[PDB]
Amino acid sequence: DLPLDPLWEFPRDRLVLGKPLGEGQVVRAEAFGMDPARPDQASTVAVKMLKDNASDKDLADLVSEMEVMKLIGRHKNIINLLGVCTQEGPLYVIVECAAKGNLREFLRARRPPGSSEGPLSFPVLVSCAYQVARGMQYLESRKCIHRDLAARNVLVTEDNVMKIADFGLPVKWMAPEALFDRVYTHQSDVWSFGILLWEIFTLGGSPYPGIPVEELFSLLREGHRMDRPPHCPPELYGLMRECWHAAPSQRPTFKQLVEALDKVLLAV
Ligand SMILES: *CCC(=O)N[C@H]1CCOC[C@H]1Nc1ncc2cc(-c3c(Cl)c(OC)cc(OC)c3Cl)ccc2n1
Repeated sequence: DLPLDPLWEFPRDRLVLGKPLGEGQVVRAEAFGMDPARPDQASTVAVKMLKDNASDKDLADLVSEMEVMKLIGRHKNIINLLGVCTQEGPLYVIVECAAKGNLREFLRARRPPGSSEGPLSFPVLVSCAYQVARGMQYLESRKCIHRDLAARNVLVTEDNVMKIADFGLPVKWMAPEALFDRVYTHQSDVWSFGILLWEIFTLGGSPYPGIPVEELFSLLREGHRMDRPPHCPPELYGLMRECWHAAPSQRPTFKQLVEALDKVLLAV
């Protein structure tokens, strides 16, 4: 028995559920009048709900995620909360559905064969990174630490807009202070962003490729980092490397990443 939030409650009978998207449940669905300024207009959305096997605590976690998404509020470059169903029936949390899946798969699927030019230009790739940096700057301004930023946790819209996912609630993405000291800050997220930038300019590459998940720590400690990937401009590699300074205070801020990437896009 949960409160009725008049800012968020959406009628349970305007929500037509569809095929599962992922188990543990999340279900795609048609929503009628998610935009109250076109209230017969239908839209595809994603709906999180509990599986019948779920404890007192599993309900608490879905409640807190719904509550944190309300508090963080709306931005173009995150998965936005759209509505909830809390009354006389199971708890539904309704959010944006992105047609083209996660950014890792978007890029892999758009690999050209061998040495040929692929549909993803330098500016589109820099734009991807720009949009992720703007999303993270927003989440940081609302006191949200992601803790797991990676191309698999960014989703892509029908219009190729980047949307950070799973910010409500992977050693090769983690800052040294997060690996050894279990310390997560905004600057930890900046390390991860560096890794995500590498992923973008390798079109969805597996970071530290070859290198076993047990040799990494020693390579980082000795001051080793991934090499510049083929065809990546030095300006972009230098941003990755700045992200991978050992000292968190020497990494750029998301604000500075937004400015640097902005400068590159203006220069096209
Ligand atoms: C929209 C059509 C469709 O079915 N798209 C699929 C394409 C391939 O990838 C899976 C589907 N897309 C998609 N889009 C958005 C999703 C959002 C969530 C999600 C997130 Cl990211 C979230 O972040 C805080 C919170 C919640 O619920 C509280 C949810 Cl449901 C999950 C899956 C998504 N899949």
